Amino acid sequence: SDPVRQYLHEIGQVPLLTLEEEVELARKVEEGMEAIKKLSEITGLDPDLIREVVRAKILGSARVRHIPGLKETLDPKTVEEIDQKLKSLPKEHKRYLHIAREGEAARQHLIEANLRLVVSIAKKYTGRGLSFLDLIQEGNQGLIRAVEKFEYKRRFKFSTYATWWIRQAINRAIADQARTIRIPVHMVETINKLSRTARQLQQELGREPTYEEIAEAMGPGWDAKRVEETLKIAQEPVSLETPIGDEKDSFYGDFIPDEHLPSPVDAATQSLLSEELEKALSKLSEREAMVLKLRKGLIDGREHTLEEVGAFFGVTRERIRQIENKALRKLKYHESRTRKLRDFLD
Amino acid sequence: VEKRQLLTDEEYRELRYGKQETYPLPPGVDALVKDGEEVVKGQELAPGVVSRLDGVALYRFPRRVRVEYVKKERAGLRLPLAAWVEKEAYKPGEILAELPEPYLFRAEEEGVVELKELEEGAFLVLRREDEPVATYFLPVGMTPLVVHGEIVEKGQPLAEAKGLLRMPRQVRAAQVEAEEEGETVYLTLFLEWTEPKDYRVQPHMNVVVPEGARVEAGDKIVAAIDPEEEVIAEAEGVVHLHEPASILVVKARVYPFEDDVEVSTGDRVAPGDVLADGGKVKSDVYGRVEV
DNA sequence: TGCATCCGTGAGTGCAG
DNA sequence: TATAATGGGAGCTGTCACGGATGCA
Repeated sequence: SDPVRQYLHEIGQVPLLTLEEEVELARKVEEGMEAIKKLSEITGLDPDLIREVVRAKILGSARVRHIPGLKETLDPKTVEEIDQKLKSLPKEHKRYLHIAREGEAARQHLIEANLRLVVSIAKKYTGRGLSFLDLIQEGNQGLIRAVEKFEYKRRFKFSTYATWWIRQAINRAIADQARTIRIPVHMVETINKLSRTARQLQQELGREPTYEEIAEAMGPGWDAKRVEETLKIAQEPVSLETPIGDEKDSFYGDFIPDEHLPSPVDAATQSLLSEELEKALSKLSEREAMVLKLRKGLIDGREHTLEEVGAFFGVTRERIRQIENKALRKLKYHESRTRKLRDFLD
Repeated sequence: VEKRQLLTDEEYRELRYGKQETYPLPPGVDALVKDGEEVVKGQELAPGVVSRLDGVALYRFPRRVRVEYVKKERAGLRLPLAAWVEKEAYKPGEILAELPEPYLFRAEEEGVVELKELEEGAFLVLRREDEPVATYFLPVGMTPLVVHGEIVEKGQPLAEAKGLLRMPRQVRAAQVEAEEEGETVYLTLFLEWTEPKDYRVQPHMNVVVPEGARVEAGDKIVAAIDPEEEVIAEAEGVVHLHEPASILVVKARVYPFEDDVEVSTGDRVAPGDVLADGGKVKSDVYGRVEV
């Protein structure tokens, strides 16, 4: 009924490991990875392509997808097909099919066995842009990293190593999805560096710092200008439905005029131009108001310099740049009687 | 269960993954049962531990590994003729002579004493310069009268037989060659017997050998992180698992095999399917494989 | 079967805001 | 990238009335 207390229950189900079962499962995984490349130098198929096929059968056919990065679309035909040239092996080689399958299965019970830990880390990372659960998954997401990169031989408890990859992936998601406008993680990184050092400045000043007092405590390469434009991208957008008043029958977005779409004054204006300019082409000449009518365009424009002007006009190259001048020239005295073009410069 | 029926999470694991339950014993307290062991609910598992379902139990982490090492060797013993029972071998626990009165078994060489006591019984090895001179076998009923590391001349009393005397239980009389002289006979029994040596397995360690497998010398009984602290099998013997961390009382069915297996681990299967060894062994229940 | 009992849905106009 | 760390945390409160779908003697 409440989606956390639920997950908190599924977790209370897989019991906590003990030091032996830690090392047993940890142990069975490392061997199964070794077992896969040994199991790929006997067959030469491919480390990953194989590992996915070990994964398929152990977890059940409940799931299967063409894993991007493997070169065949992993449909249950190439799993029977490849579980076959695999199970086809001599007991001292197909020895290691048994080794992988057992190891994949330890992977599972080692993740499932350490979910409680992630809970109690992501618990501390709330109020940061990400929902509890959202933090949890991101947390677990790392936890997956931690098993495939553990070394039981170092004699560490599993807690100690995973409590790094967990909080590495929380902090990455807290910095890669939180903002409506996503910003590079390293730019986030330094933003909080202002937030923190400004905060101490304020805690030493009895007042908030100025731009300058920040660029100083921020150090070298930091001027007042550059702390400013850093803030002006720290700036989170605001909701178009942000409520207006204390009843609620108004929305901050309604007071916002749409300036892209042309107003009717506007789109009417463009029509009495693009026609009262066709009202000054065929009034004095329509083939010198066609060679200059292709020195630009009535729609699309047609303007480079000297190259197509030299191709198909009727005449030679620097001769259209002259009836270009008499085109214009005829239009500057053309529009000394039909003076109804000045008003279009406003 | 019918199409379109609502199973809770646990009910799904039962149907899909199998029933099973693990139980801890108070560390050190031992197992009233042993690995591989088919057992049923209510059955006593340890002093405080009692199982609640059916199935085949299974050992988790033996803290104590014992290797009954096998010995087959010649040793002799001289006795009255009017007090031994002629047999061409002596099964353990078997009575082989009864003495009217106590009859001191005396040395038949000069040397130092290498006493090697057993559960019930004893070995006595004399040796001059470190070559070994004579190996006597006191059975049950004969009580030594020497200490380890002691001197004996010829004909001083090493032990005293008193009444019935019988082979021990761990220890066999393979063949028994007798010869008489005087009013006595002196046996060279081709004894057979085994000796316990309890190894310690550590949390960062794992026994890599079943319950009761055969090892020569050189075999590996236990692995661990650094090559030292590994336990290797000094010479011939067989394995015994005592003192587990806890025991998982699974509900499954076991099926041993002899050659190449045909089903990897993880696989699902129904009765009548071909597990391993060419087609000989095969499924009983509906279940999922654990090679 | 009849009748508690819960859950979801409504609850005036425009203008200033 | 390695001491170890393994089940959350705020609920919010004084309306109403009707109709439909669900539970229960």
